Amino acid sequence: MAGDTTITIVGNLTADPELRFTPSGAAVANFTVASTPRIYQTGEWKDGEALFLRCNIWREAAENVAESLTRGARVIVSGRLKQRSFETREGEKRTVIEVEVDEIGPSLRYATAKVNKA
Amino acid sequence: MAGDTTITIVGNLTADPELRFTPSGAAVANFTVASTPRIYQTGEWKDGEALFLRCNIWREAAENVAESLTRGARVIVSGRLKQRSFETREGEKRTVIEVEVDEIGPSLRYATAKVNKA
Amino acid sequence: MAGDTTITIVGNLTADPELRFTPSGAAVANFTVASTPRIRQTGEWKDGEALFLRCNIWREAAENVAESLTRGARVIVSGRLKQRSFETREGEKRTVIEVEVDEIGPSLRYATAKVNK
Amino acid sequence: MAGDTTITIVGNLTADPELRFTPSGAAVANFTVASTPRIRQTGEWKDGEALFLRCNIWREAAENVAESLTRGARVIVSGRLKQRSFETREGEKRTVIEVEVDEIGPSLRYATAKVNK
Repeated sequence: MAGDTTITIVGNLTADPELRFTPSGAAVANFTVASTPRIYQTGEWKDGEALFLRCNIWREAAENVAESLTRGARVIVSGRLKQRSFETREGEKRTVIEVEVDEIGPSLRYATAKVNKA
Repeated sequence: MAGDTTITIVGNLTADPELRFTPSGAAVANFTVASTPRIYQTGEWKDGEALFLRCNIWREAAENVAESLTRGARVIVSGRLKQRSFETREGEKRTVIEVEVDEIGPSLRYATAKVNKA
Repeated sequence: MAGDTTITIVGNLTADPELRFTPSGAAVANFTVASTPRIRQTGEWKDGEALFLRCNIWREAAENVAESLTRGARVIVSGRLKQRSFETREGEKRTVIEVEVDEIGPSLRYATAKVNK
Repeated sequence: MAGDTTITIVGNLTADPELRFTPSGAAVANFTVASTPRIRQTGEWKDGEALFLRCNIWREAAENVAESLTRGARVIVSGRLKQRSFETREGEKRTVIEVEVDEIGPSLRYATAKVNK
């Protein structure tokens, strides 16, 4: 089976993708996708509950992300959910759900892109 | 558009679905779905990083859940992700991602069910 | 990073599942799910165009399915999409898109069910 | 709770997008995405059966798409599935499953792109 739990999110980047490198020399980009849904007999529609999702994406992919996308860029993200743990100074278990990004791209819904393949 | 961020999860219930009722008299069931993925040239496959996901489901749906599913039942869940906030005694912002369940069912992958419609 | 195109579908079975057996022993169920969305000032939300999808499930699940489910039953399905290239009486090719079902269950949205392992 | 059956698809465009215009003013792009999975002791993982899906996108996105993308380009797509009932030269009906695209972008898995709003 390999029931990796998959998700697709659409939204905007809270800020420029943070790019870092591990002990092992490997690349990583961190960024948070903020999704805003919408809901309808209210006259017009309305906005909705904003959802911030932290995103991790590794290696060559990550450099591409870093040098293509800015604060506020609207993107579309396919990936897997991961549960990270860590502790407070006082030893409290904290957990966050994060996204392991498999594919990501800018969204031509409201814009145009120039594709540089390889 | 109405970009509500959707997800499908498969896994087991950590324990019997907790059923409660609001001020307003409304029903709610709480339960946590634990997903276990798998990953392959290791000889055989292997298990993987377990993912606990807390789940909320409201109203008539909720009673149905409550009186159909037990600790450990393997289920399949379609729904939307929500970001809840709350604070520690000391005023720390804590956030959890939870699931608003739209459809759920037992999984005939390993079992049989008796359907009682209405 | 593999890439079978996954899908989740919710709807009603059109008919009692069709459970066959290969000479080579193994079990096979087939069926079809009608996803009827309830997605213009007239009320709140009224049916609109159903979608029908041939599903293929195999092995022990298939038995379990056939045994449990029933024309009309409401189900949730997680599968992958597959093209299978058909061949008509007249000829041509006539390719069609179908669903390798990974998991399936009856929806407790409008129903109870008792379970059996 | 609506219920258009949503899908996400990743693959390569088979051809330069086809951008038309309705007499009634409006824009329409059409194209087709080849989802090629890379999902038996021989290595690690080798191509295997592609899946091809006719996509329909509309309005301003369509312009934006046509303008930005290119035969061969790798894309991510979020859409809903629709049956549209066809009609062949010989007759019959010949129904086919397609994709109302909601969002689409080029994948930065193997590429850079500069963006323009």
